[PDB]
Amino acid sequence: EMDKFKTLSEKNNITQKLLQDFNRFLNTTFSFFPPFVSCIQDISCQHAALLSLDPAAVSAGCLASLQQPVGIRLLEEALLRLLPAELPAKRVRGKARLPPDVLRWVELAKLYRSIGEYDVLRGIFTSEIGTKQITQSALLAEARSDYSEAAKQYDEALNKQDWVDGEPTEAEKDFWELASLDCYNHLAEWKSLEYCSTASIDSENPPDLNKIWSEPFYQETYLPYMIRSKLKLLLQGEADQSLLTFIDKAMHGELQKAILELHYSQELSLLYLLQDDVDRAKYYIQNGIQSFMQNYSSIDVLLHQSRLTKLQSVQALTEIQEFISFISKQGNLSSQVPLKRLLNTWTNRYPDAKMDPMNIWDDIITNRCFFLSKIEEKLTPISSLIRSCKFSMKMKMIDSARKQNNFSLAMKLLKELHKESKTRDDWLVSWVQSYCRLSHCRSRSQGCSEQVLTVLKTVSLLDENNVSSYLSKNILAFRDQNILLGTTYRIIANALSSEPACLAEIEEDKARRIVIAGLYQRAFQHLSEAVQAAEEEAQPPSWSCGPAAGVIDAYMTLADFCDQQLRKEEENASVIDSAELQAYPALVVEKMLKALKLNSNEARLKFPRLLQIIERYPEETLSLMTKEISSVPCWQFISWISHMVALLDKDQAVAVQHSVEEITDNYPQAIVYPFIISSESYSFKDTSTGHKNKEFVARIKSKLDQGGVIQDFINALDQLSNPELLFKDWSNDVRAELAKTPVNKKNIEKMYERMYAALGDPKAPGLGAFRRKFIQTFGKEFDKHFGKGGSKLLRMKLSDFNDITNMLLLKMNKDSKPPGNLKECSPWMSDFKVEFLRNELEIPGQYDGRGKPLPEYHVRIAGFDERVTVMASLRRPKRIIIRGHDEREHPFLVKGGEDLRQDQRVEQLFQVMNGILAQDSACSQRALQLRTYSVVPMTSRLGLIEWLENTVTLKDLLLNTMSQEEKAAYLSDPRAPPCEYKDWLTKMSGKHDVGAYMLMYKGANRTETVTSFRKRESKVPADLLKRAFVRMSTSPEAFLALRSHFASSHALICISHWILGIGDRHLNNFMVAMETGGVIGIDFGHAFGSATQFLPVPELMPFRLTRQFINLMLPMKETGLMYSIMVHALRAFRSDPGLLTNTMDVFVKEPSFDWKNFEQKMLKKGGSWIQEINVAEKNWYPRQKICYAKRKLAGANPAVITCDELLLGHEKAPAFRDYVAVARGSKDHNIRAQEPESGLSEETQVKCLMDQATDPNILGRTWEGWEPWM
Repeated sequence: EMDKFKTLSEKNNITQKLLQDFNRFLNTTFSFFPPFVSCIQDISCQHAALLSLDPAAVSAGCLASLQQPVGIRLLEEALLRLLPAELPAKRVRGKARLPPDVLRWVELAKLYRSIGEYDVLRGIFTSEIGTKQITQSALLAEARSDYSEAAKQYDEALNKQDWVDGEPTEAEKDFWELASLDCYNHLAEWKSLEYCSTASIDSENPPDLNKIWSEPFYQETYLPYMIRSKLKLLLQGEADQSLLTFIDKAMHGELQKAILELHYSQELSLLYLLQDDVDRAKYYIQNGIQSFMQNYSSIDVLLHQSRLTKLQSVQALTEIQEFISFISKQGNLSSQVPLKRLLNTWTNRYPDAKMDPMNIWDDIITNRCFFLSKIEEKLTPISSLIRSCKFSMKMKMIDSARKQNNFSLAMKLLKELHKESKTRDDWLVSWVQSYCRLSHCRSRSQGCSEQVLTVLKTVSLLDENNVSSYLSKNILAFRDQNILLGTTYRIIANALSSEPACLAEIEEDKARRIVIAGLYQRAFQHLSEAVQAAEEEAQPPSWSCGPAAGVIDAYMTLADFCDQQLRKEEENASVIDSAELQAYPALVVEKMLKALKLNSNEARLKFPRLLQIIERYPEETLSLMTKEISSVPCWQFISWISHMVALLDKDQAVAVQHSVEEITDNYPQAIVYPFIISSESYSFKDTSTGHKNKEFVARIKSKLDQGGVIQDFINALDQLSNPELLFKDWSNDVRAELAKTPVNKKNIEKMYERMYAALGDPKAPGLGAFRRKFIQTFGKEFDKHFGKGGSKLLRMKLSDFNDITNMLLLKMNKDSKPPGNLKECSPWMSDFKVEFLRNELEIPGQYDGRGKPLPEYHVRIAGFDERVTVMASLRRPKRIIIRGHDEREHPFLVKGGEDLRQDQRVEQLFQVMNGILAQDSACSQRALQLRTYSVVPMTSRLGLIEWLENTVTLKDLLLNTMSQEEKAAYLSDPRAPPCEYKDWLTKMSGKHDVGAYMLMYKGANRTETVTSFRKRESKVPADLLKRAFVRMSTSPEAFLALRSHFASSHALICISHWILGIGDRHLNNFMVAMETGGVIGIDFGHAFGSATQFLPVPELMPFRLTRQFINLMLPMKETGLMYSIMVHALRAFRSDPGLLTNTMDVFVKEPSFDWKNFEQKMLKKGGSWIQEINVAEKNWYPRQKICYAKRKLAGANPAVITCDELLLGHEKAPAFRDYVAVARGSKDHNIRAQEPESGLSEETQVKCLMDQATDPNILGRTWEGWEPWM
């Protein structure tokens, strides 16, 4: 309306009121969520401080819900004109940055706390120097000290050393800096809560040092502290400050307004646990009760914050209503029945154990103490009971830090144990925990020579000397093995081996008995035989303790120990290391009887590879392991099927003795599918490796083929989609064989088999049936052209047809264009039968199951609907309907010109990795998913491929908003600038669309250009990312609620693409699923250093972001905000080496596919991949230097280093020797050079690998089809 009003400036005046009035309106309405919606009205309004006059809790307090950032919303875009450059503008507002700070304080969580922990502490250029530091604590998840030591001096000096940087320190740095410091143990209790709580405020008449405001600038923020502080205090007993002082000043702040007061304290209900109120307990839990009535009623967009918050909440709560209510009726019976029972105690501690978040994981043992207390004091109205309940309370906490892997509060609790139990096993548990606590130090690199002896100081001297023998002498002798894992492992370096500091002397001393000179060679002996010594100390108790208690432990353990030391001997040559190294694996493999009751996929992936390279044990490997999936459920093999399917085919000389055994065992144990793959697999090479081998295995082939008859029925049943790749790919394989030597016979020979089987005889009736309706129509008359010159070619097998195929291809494609008519194919495809109910042969659901135990196909793929469409592609893959047997519905996609046993492996890792997402709680705390897929590889060039919906390229919405905003249909893509950067390309390198990324000089100018161009190109499409992101995004808070998991993608993504290189992604190839509402990568066309090492396609980038990306991702500094996320990827990664070790290990160890046949693949699509493939992999290891380069590549990265090795061996200077040096570039980028550490790089590795990509220098190089330029 103010639009029609020429009056505008005065409208501004109107706003002034509007705003202000609404800011009061904040300042006045409270405990009112419908105004939570109002704040959102307010951000929907159009102005800047339109909000800002709303500070954070001013939006609303401890609960605004996630309207929380929404003010922040306009903040960055428009309110912020200053910070939008991603760096502090001293003229920017503490009322701009800060309000985010304070607000996300109630987003306090891993990511948020990581977010703000430095976040606009970039927005303060003062904060940086100490702030970036102390971030690590919360990154280490330090609620205790390592910060308090790290940052405490910042405000604590009153910035003595700090202020001298420059006049800015200001207040929010100090505000946040302080409230920072205290809030840590404010969650973590202990005395720093009392100490720092004191550091906040006088505890000298708080009540109105509290009521001191109706607008806390802070003060409500300290509000919890001392009433928080009580808790460590409430541990022992009663009679302190907050007891009466707060009990009353809530009888006065009570007289202020009751609700939100309550909402801030059931600290109110908390203290009660001391004084045994039968009454204010009653009503004031009722207040906790109506309270979370508010909570869940106040919430939407269901989230850990929306929830886990409320979860810890209701947990502790009704834990109390327990506690109370049986203080209420504990008298009613008898007197006291729990005197005879108390196991209400069991009923209390068992029911809620310790989930991922550790706030709760304290809150519990708090409550517990408060109860076991009341127990023993109500024992009067016996103690072996409640004491036993103390052991109870403690142990779960103990081991459940052993999950949390967190140092400080642990030993807080370990000392707490030495106090608490003081038993014979008080220690032994203190021990076991301390032991793991090392491995929590072993987690990081810091503590190099240190923690190792530190607790290893305490090793066998006092441990089992405290036992009875004593089941779980298992778990301790184990703990040893843990140790020598550490003491061993600190040499991936010779870190210890080069460090004889003070102790390491003593280490070598004990070493022979359980300097660096003996540690040098003979530590590994000491480590080894005190480990395995502990293994025979532990072996019977592995069987004794509990199902999957210690067997998995000791056994997977020493297994790992070995295979690691194997990897050593893969690198280094020690004959005796091979002697016991190859003596031992005999033991650990067999455990799958005991073992193989969990995934332990280490075991399963190792075991084949063992013989695969080497077998010293003729039947042993065959005896017991042959008993494996023979014995253990049919399903138990499935995860490594791909292995066997080539392994049994091309690899195995031991097939008949072993693999043939189990597989032929597991068909009658209901394995059915292996046909398809084998169908595919045994398709290429029938195994000529050995006589007997091919004989009995080929026998297997024949045995299992029957009933795979109907598979084959799916085979021919899919000549789908369009032959046009049958033809063209025939031109490519055939015409490709024209570059060979003599012996052209087999070459085009099988190509003929499957040509005049597939195509050249379309009307051939046998073909005709399996010929499709597309072929029935247009796959004939031009196939008459093709059968003639193709009959000559059928007669010749000489290279001339390279030109004739030039004709042929042009012919064979150009007359194939109009078809793909979609339910022409489908009714032809409407065979699929279902008579004698498909003749009584049970069928997968199309590749049923991911490798979790017992047959995961109880379903039959059954019918199909003719509904299908292709994504326009080089594939044009048909997306077809799988209609269900058991009343399931399963449509999917197809890949017919290509067949992927490689991306098989690809997910075959993914499943592992997110397997580790499981291994870490905090991953769950980040809700770390996996995009997956599936494939039904029946034969050589093709297999069915899974499909999933609501899923379309980001590029889509990007564009529709692009064009239909930018003019109408144009996008912006016909801008001059794109073709103009192409012009600079042509000026500094060749003229053509293939190369001209060759020459590539002027690295400073490289930066110059790619900046200049890049930015004027790329800003508006960011508005589209956020924008169509909006037309997706229903509610304002839903927006970034979305980019939670969206970013979660781009992170986990970029991780994967370091795990191996990116291809099969333009920018589009990641595609939103609307329910998660975020793109996924399903697309994998490339890996490792080969692809990038292609002179056509050099790519240094460890991943691909773009300008618009980071823009969307925020006016942040998502640098951090996804950075440390990446870290968690790594802190994950550093958990167990052997995982991916085996993964990529046997992974690249196996294939003849992934190189020459993947040469064939890159062929099968990649254009400049044309000659690259063959003349590339020749005389070169995708294997063993890739073996090591990848194995190290795990460990640390001085800047994409082993790639630089690869492309280094590659050619030539102008692209490479130029940029790999120019990867190191100006003091602009010089960080990228100097920052790296060959010795150790991790959170680093992140740091660089992130904006390695940011480098316009790196950017304008890579390629256009990836459009960082756009």
